[PDB]
Amino acid sequence: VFGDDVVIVAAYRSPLCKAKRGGLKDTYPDDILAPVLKALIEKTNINPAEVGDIVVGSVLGAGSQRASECRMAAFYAGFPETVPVRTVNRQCSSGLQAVADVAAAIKAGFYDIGIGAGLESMTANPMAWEGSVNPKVKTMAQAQDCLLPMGITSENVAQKFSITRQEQDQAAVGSHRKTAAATAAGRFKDEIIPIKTKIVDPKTGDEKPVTISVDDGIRPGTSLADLAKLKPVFRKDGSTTAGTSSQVSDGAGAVLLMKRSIALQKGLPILGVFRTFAAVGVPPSIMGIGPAVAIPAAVKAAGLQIDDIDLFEINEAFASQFVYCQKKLEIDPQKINVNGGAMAIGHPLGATGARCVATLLHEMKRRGRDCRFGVVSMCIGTGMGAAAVFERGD
Amino acid sequence: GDDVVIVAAYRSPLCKAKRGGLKDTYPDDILAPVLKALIEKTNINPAEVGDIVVGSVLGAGSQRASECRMAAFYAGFPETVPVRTVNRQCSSGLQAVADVAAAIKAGFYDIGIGAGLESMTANPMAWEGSVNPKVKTMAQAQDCLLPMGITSENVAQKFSITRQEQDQAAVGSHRKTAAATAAGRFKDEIIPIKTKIVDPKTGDEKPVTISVDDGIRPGTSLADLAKLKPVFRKDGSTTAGTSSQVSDGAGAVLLMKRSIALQKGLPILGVFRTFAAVGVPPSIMGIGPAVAIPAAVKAAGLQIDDIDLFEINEAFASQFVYCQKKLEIDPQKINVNGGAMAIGHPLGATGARCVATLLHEMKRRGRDCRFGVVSMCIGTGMGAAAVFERGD
Repeated sequence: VFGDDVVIVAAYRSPLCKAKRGGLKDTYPDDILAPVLKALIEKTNINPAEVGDIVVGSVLGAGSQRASECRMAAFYAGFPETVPVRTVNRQCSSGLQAVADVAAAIKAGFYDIGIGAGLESMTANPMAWEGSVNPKVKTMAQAQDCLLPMGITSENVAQKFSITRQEQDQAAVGSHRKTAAATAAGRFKDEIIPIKTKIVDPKTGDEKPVTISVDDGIRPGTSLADLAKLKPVFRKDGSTTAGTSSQVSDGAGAVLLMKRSIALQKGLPILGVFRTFAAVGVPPSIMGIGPAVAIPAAVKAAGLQIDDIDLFEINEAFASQFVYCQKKLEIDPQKINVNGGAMAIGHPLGATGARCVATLLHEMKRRGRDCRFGVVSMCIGTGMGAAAVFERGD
Repeated sequence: GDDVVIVAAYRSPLCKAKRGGLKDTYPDDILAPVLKALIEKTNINPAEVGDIVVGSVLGAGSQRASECRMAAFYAGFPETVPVRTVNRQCSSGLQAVADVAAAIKAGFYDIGIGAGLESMTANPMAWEGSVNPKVKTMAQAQDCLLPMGITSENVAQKFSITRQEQDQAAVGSHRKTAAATAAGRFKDEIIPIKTKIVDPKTGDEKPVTISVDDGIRPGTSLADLAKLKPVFRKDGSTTAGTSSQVSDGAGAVLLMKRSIALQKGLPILGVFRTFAAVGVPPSIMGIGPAVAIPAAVKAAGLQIDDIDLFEINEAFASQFVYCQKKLEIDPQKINVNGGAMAIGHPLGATGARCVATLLHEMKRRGRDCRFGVVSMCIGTGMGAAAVFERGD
């Protein structure tokens, strides 16, 4: 416990909801994030003015608008005008990148307290390419591969590493199962911050107040034969379907970080300890192998071995990719996404990396002293991987 | 002790959006040559770079991050080198440089590139959907949505910056950028862009090499500027002539531990000391540097008088002049080769390209030019500033 260590004193998330049709479909992006930010301050009772930066991972839609929405969200959360905000984009990993950026800024002495967060409204912001494609793109295989549908990327991993259709459907079953179980056991209660918003009837245009407090994408009764009947989205002879892919979702996560010495001075319980972060490049055509490369790097940097990790949050972008990384790193599947994953809960692009920190840390805490090390990791569109090692708090 | 140093810093020429030299150049082709020049200069293996961090503001997020991955591939980086973007509005390019410095200091990696890119030709400023009615409940939130030009008028009125004072600053920026271009003071920092110009009417294509900033108008006079009308408020004093130009361009900086540069025998162009990003009132966002500069200077253990050269972005003459007066800086120390009123402000590129402009001018001025600052105001009410020390 060195005073300069970067510790987490709070980590929360919104419920994650189905894009377009889910509970947050009529909720402004700033209204998803603001309550989550505010909860960090409510939990620790720090003066919000003490926060050095609020860094928000976010992926879709126009950059300038989303950065403005983040500034407004902080104002709604009660932060004073003196506290600045920014966004970061490393695609699927943006929310975790934000946490890592705050950890780096603290270690570099830029400031002593910061917030790393993630936000996505896949309801509000489509994922389409704007304008024409540079003709030069096709002249470089790796550049062209960046334009591949993520789904095709899934199929590629499936074939190259022999991931059976059944293995894939299995993991989706295991996800829906574990997510429903966790929800019933109240394992998401501590990490979730309810969103007080509105639901609008499209036929009339009428608004009515609603409080979203639970993830709405889970399908408890999903059967291996329900999934068997699904047709491949990206190929005729493929093995990737809507049921073996993450769901499109809306949501937000946020993490409060500070020097250990500060948490001590303020007498704040430590939820977790940031240890290491890695972001590496891999081939765009099989971007799914991201964690297989990033996890070893972060673990190695943490002076650890893979077996030393007790809990993993490995994003479920595709079952194909999810299973491969498990097999490849030879990790006990009982240690991965113990409370379910994006196939069941959803993948609001920018929020995922931040919300997974909250999911990881709170679960590590519930498992007590013997759950000492955890990892958040994900594959990343255009061919990258990220991983962060976290240690138990107290 | 093992400082973060800069071993190379370059930029593209900056060109007028829509009508200028880069109008038919894709964003990845503006950035790629600048990234590549960092490697050509130092001859490092590109695989040694731990991250490429690109400030960029206006593109669709995911698309621009993909465009940056492609630019890096064009520039010869292998697939193992990762890329990402960052957005703090007008400060994004400098923020990217600070993120690399932070990452290196934190032990995340030993070498990285902080860059900035904007094609204001390709990417209009635009708001998607309706405005959260909640803004009507909180003046600061609503103020975030104010046109930047209105925040300019707010600064000019509150701090009594005269129309003449603003116009003169514009005249100076055109003369100083023209002089610097003619004297060869931009030659070291600029990487020419080999691209093409397309005739909108015929579709005829002509190959061109862009090598100079094309927004400059050396003959700009007070008389010319006094005839311009205010664009945001009929009785105001902010005009197109005293606002930054809308532009296309890129900047990129190669950073590493001092020990790694020494190991490689690479000459050090500059040393990163400190970075500050602070919040200010959104309605007068232009005051950003007046707050950020003292914070960065303080953090560096210096006083404002210790700083020899400043690159303070010319978002608007109003706030540019105000910041100079407020901080009590000799105007001869600020933007000595001119600034954005004359060569433009491609949003995300500015903070990165100003690092190149600053460091190359510090080098030229010799040993006595020891400390420099890059700083800018930031839309939605922020300021950022970094302190650099001269290299060798």
